[PDB]
Amino acid sequence: MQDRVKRPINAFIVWSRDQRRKMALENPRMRNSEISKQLGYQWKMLTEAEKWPFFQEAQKLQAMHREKYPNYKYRPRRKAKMLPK
DNA sequence: CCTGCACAAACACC
DNA sequence: GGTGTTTGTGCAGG
Repeated sequence: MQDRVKRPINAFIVWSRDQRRKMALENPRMRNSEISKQLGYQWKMLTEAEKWPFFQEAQKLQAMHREKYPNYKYRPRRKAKMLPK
């Protein structure tokens, strides 16, 4: 059995996992797809100083993830792309 | 140096 | 279970 490692989540999911639950408790009738749209709208309204703390914590998650797999590399699946010249 | 694609998680509805 | 939705981060190509 092989255990695959998942990439660290950025400052938006960290913020959205906590903010998503609150929006579901206060808006139990709102669907996640509509909440996602409202969260993106509210997140773009946050100031750099307000987002800084969320940037610092996500970076800690990235370092803690790095401490678990310091030699990890992000390797995305690119689409068969061959451009003629 | 600049631009574009891939990939992460959570919940309601059928 | 699969679908539909969001932003941030990293790597590849020209």
